[PDB]
Amino acid sequence: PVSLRDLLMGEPPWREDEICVVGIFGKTALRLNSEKFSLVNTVCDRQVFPLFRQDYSLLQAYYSQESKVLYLLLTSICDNSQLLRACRALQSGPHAEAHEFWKHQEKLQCLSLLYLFSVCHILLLVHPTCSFDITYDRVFRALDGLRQKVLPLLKTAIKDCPVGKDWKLNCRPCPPRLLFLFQLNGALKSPKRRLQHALEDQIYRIFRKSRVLTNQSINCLFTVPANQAFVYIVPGSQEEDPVGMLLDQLRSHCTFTLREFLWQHVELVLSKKGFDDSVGRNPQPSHFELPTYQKWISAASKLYEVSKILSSIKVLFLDIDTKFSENRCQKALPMAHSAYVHKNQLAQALRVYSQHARGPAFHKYAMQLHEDCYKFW
Amino acid sequence: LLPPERMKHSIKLVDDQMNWCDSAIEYLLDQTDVLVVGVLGLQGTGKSMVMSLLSANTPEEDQRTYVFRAQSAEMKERGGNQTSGIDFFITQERIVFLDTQPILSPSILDHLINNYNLPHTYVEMQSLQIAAFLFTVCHVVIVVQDWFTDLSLYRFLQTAEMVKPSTEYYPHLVFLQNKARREDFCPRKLRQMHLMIDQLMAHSHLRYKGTLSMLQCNVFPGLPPDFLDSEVNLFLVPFMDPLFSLLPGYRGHPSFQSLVSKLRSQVMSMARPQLSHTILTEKNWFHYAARIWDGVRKSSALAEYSRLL
Ligand SMILES: Nc1ncnc2c1ncn2[C@@H]1O[C@H](COP(=O)(O)OP(=O)(O)OP(=O)(O)O)[C@@H](O)[C@H]1O
Ligand SMILES: [Mg+2]
Repeated sequence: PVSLRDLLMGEPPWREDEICVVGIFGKTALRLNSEKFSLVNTVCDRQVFPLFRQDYSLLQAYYSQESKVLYLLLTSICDNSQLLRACRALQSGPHAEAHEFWKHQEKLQCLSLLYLFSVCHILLLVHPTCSFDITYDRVFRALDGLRQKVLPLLKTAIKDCPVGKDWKLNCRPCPPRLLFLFQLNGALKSPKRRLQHALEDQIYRIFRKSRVLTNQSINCLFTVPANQAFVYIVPGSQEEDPVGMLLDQLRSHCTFTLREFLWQHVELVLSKKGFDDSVGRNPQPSHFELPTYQKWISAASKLYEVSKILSSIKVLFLDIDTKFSENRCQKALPMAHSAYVHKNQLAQALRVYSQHARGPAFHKYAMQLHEDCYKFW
Repeated sequence: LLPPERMKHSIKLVDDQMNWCDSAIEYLLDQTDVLVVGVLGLQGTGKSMVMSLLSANTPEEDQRTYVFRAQSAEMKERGGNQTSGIDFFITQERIVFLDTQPILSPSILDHLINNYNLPHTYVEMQSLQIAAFLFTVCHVVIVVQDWFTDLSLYRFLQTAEMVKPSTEYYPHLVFLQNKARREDFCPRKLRQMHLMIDQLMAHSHLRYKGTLSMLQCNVFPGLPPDFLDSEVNLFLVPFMDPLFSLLPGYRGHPSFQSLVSKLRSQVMSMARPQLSHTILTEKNWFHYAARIWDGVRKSSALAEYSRLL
């Protein structure tokens, strides 16, 4: 288990192994045992990640030889293990640079996430509670527009690759099948099944109306099943809060399943059956490809390096905040200067600028009013 | 010198379809110096359950007697909301409360599918169209959460703090992390919160610090106030639950009865600044709210922000 940047540099004992991949991402609360690492150690049946052991977004991997499957864990600012490093560092070393900081990280994961959709078969996001964050309806809707822009660039970086034909046309192994994991959080504690089947009814309707789960399983960046689980809910457990476990034992000394939920999907990729998720008034054919370790890194490595990605990145929710902030400030510049010893009078108009409008960049736009007044007289 | 009236259950100030209800002046008086308390939060955090325990209920009471109706297992098992708009209530001490419609609620959006850019953008407007109201007609605002650090919420408040109509009135704010666990009470983690909340709201302009210090309320007995660089207004609320053998377990945190009794005090003992520039009574406040509401729907900043999406 090492970073991906340190893995792509080279394999001989397992170069030829029909495998799968799993992308993990999402939000996580502030705790020692993250909901992502414990997800791996629970599936692999071992203690992979030992307990108690400029950029803030990274990704690491792990290869399970006993199951022929690889994992990828996106760790961006959304989590708290990395968000703390930012706030802490930002505490030692304004209203403008900050907007560029938080916005840069908001972009750094967006593209990092894209790289996960183009090289994964399956991928499951997490959320510490039920009631999935509706904000994803925009993230996935905006990210799609970004893929279509860089798609002609990524295929070139994998042109001279042994992946295949379908791969080179769409840059993905197959349209992934997204999943969902939700911690219970002390709620209800069958009841769960009634909840799982409800969220599915929601997510489908929420996304379907957004036109992100179209009929064609090729245009959509992530599919959803029709006759399967598609979601899981982690119930409470004494494993978390380890110190509280001993105290529960000390008092005694003195006096479906997760794997089965993820294996039913992996059994279809390893068996080469593929994901046939297209039931929108007429079925369609979805490509597929089961690569090998040495054959997968060939593309991911060339795809992990990719200025070109910045062309469509800077162009394609911090951006919307700068727009209303620039317009609200610009609109107030004319009503302020046009309505206007001089230090007392010029400062008087400045008092109206505060009540007129402001924004994340209003402190900079005010210079146009001050300079425009200082030049007058 | 008889009394005015007595309220036993909440009423509705705003219809479920954004419409003002004038069925509340029959419970207000003409006196001044009133307190108002608003609430913001996600779907099932426990905001309707908190305003009740602070207004007139107690923990010993049953969930069926809360002035603000809470969630029932009939909906938790299928996903859903229970507030549906904005409520209203007054206590013996003449304190106003205002529960609210969830923020970024899928159940609301799910209901809209079965009934003007997109329903997603419309819902994104309602919240700001609500949050902007509370930030204009309230003294305190209780931001409830089920877990910790949901950036999608901190990056939402500023959007609301730059959408209201109109030195300027910036109300107070409170961060209440409901459903807290033992780990959330260790001081090594307590300081991490205050550090994160301050850096994420350093330029929020809201009053989120210098008040409601849970550190001096006897929660953490041996901690000196110099342990935190900036003690923001944050609070915690937990999850409700011969002699040696009968000892309880190490919960590791104060009882839900204690903490609630402390918040009921600190919130009731908050400041009561002047919203408008006229010493207004309890009745003129109502008329003022109607004036803001009519100025929030048919506004400019909201519509402009709507088109950007
Ligand atoms: N600290 C806590 N301990 C135990 N149960 C809690 C706690 N906080 C909230 N709950 C429970 O969580 C549920 C939340 O229901 P509540 O009425 O608070 O919903 P709400 O916040 O108004 O949500 P919505 O706006 O979607 O209706 C209730 O069953 C309540 O008893
Ligand atoms: Mg409610």
